[PDB]
Amino acid sequence: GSMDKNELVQKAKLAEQAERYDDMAACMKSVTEQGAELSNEERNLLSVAYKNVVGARRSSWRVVSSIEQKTEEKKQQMAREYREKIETELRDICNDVLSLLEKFLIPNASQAESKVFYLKMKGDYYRYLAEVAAGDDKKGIVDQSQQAYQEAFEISKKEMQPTHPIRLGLALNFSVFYYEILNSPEKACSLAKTAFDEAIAELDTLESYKDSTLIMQLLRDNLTLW
Amino acid sequence: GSMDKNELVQKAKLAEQAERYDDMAACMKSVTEQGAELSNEERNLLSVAYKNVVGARRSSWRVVSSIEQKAEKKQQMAREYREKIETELRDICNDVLSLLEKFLIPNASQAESKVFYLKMKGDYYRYLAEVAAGDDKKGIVDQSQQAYQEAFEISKKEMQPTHPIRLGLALNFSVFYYEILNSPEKACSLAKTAFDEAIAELDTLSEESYKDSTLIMQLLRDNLTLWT
Amino acid sequence: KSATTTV
Amino acid sequence: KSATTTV
Repeated sequence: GSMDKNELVQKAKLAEQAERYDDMAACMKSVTEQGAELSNEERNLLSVAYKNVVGARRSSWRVVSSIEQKTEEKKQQMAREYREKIETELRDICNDVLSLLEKFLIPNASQAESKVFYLKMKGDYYRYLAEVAAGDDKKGIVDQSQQAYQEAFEISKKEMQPTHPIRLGLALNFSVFYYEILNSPEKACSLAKTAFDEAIAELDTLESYKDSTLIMQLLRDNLTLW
Repeated sequence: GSMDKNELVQKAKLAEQAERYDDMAACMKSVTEQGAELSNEERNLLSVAYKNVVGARRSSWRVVSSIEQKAEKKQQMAREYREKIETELRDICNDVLSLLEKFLIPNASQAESKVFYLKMKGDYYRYLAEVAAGDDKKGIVDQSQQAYQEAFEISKKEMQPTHPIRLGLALNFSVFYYEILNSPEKACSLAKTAFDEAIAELDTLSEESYKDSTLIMQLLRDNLTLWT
Repeated sequence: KSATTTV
Repeated sequence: KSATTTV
């Protein structure tokens, strides 16, 4: 009762317009912690703000982690420490989202498409946490992703037409998880095609229209260059 | 002797690649404060890092300052946010402006440096004038005019009208007069002048200045067009 | 790298 | 708004 859950959703949309996602993500973190279930709008604002915020760090991470090896001491330590600064900055974002998901979002979502949407995210952020992840704890975070993705794939693979964008995306990100993360170029295309061919069958159905095709394109673009 | 002035220039370029300008500007602020004169590379890294940093805030400022005008509780939400950004913006300007008046400007041999840094001074005081409100306003609007003029006259006596830096100076200056100093007259006055004067030796612009020179004149002209 | 969801 | 220097 200590605050206004609505003004926050507004501040979150006013921050988006001003293109200040760090601000936008913060306003949405506050909204999620209110307890109420996220409406489709609020749910996007959240997914949007955080993917935009972690996005910048993952991108900067690769950039700096690359020039680190190429210039692979004083000239490399300069780049090494900077990638570790970003890495933890990135690890923080993931942990806020991941907590927001397992503690509020996921356990509190009726719509199966929400349970697969939030769960897709869980699979996603654990994966970003796996990318920059190094050492032993690695294999462990790589597993948290696989399971979260699988727990979602099976839900959609029993709740959504193969033409539905969310399920397509789930298949898309999942397949990428197998290729890049779990070094399994086999299983990689396995679900890629499957979810793609299955999507083509009812392709003559699809509003969903655009996004559905956009993804299948990526789904296919992946298959091609894989 | 505390620190390494070179590793900083590197961190500044590694920050640019990673597209983290706030970081990049910080590394260049530290370099300028070393005292040495900024080399053409370092000078750009600085101009680049800060224009990128203040850039985001000026943009965010307009966006929020707009939806502010267009309930009270619904407007106060937007009002306070524009004041948060505004001060965030005012901070960037003051660091650069200080970095300019205290280190950069007083310490620059090349007249093209004295007009480059001075253009910046005119620039940042102007961004500080944009978001500026109240009485102190007229005062910052003046600091800009003077800094720009002090540079215009230097280039207007040291650089061919085809040189990019001087073209840009004319460009930003003209814009200062139009938007800031509400004088649509003087606005085109220097716009054309610097443009027509640049066209005269246009057939020079050895294959070097060439591009940037034309790019600006285009803007110089694009301005003139949409001003009539 | 490989592609993934966006907007 | 009016244009100005950039890169």
